[PDB]
Amino acid sequence: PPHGELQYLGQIQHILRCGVRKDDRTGTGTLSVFGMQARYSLRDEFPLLTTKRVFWKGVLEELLWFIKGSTNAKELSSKGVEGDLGPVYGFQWRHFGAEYRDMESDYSGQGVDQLQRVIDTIKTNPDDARIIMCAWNPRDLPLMALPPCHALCQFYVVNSELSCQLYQRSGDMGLGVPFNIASYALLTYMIAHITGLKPGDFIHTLGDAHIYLNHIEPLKIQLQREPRPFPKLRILRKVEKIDDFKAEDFQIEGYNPHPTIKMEM
Amino acid sequence: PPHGELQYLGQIQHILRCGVRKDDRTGTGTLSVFGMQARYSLRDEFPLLTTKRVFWKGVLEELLWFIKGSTNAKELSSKGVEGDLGPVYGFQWRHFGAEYRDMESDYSGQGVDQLQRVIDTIKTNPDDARIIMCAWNPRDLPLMALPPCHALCQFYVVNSELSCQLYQRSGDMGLGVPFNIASYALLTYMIAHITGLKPGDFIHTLGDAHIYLNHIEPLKIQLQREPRPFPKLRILRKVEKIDDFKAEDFQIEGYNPHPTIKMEM
Repeated sequence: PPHGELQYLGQIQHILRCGVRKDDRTGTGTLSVFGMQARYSLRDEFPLLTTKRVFWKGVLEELLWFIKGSTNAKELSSKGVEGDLGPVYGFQWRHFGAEYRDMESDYSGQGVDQLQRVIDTIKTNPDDARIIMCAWNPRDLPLMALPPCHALCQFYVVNSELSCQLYQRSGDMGLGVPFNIASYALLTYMIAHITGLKPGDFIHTLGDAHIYLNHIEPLKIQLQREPRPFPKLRILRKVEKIDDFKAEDFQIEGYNPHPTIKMEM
Repeated sequence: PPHGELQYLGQIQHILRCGVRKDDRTGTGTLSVFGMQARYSLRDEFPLLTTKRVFWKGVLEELLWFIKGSTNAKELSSKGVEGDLGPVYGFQWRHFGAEYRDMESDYSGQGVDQLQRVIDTIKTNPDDARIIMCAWNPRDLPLMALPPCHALCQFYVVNSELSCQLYQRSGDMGLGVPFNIASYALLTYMIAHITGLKPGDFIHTLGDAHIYLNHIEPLKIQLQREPRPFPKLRILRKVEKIDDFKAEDFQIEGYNPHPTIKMEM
């Protein structure tokens, strides 16, 4: 049974070999392929990539900040990772459809709590095919009426196992993708924990899968590296509500990665 | 270069072999797998499956009916495939967000024309990563505020080639999937024609990919059949607007399928 990380490495190689030159909205060049998918088991292991050191603390702290529904940058930097960030992902997760005012405003009971709704739906009908939440790039919101989402997460339950599929309309393969694999795998562990299920698979699906030109050389070196067995993720405490999770509740065990690779943002 | 239909057949086989028993909302049993993807080239061929005869006339007539924005069942049966169907896919495509009244009402300039917006976006910025349209199951609309979509189509342009990715949150592999491959591949040919591009790939991505229990025996027989080379699709007329297409503008050439397989709906 091959290491799950071989999928990521195969995809990078495929884009390098077969990808087409295409510019992003900033005009920076990429190599691009449309339509990709990879499946990472969450059963007794956690897919934090090992062919380079992934910044786990940032993954964990950022996700917890999303879950809080915060729109304050300072609330994130203080953890070690003015300040008003607008209706970012967290606000959309917990207060979907609410008119954003101030980051200091009170949004209690305003908008749709997509995150709690996913959890509530898992509890009331685990077979439901509508267990979905979506997020938008904030810049899209005033651009047009009813802009399309940037990403969606669909959840699925069978045999007491929770799976999650993340569809992103575009994915930065060098910098963004490894981080997001960890991030949504972590989210699935949290939701599984809350709903009394065990984690199953995390499936990552992309529209425009691209590599920035300045990431090509570092990525070619990363490809020469053999994956080490994935670590495990332990939740150290019995937790009842998703808002109750804290960074100290989580422990990554046996993470043995290759050295950090810097990719220019 | 293997026949594209081998993907569909491999997926069916995988679900039969590895799928888990799971009930649909009607309580009818299925075998289910979460997360699938397949890529069908549209370059000089058209993916109308050959291991069974697919009803091309129904695909073509239904799509044209969607494009019209019609909510009248009679307007479809009359082509050979009371009558008020509600805010079905066509209404959502052309009048997204508009309050549905009567199927005889006048919706001119009401709602967002998602379909024309996709076309307009392809023409104004083919690199845009937001070239997306979405559809909802009508039954979901009064269920909750802001229900998630049932399907989305993302388009992508590179080297003068148009590709389309259809993500459906669930897919009936026996009956629905072959029909939808033809349907969205056809939609991509139409949009490509309108925008002066050539068709590239159609990528079909599923959340809950399932086979109904009563389709298992027919599908096992279908698996014994070797695909014949895909047919071609010809557009017979230069057409300028998507609303101008008629069924007579299209010609399937060299379709040589195995016999019809009946699957109980």
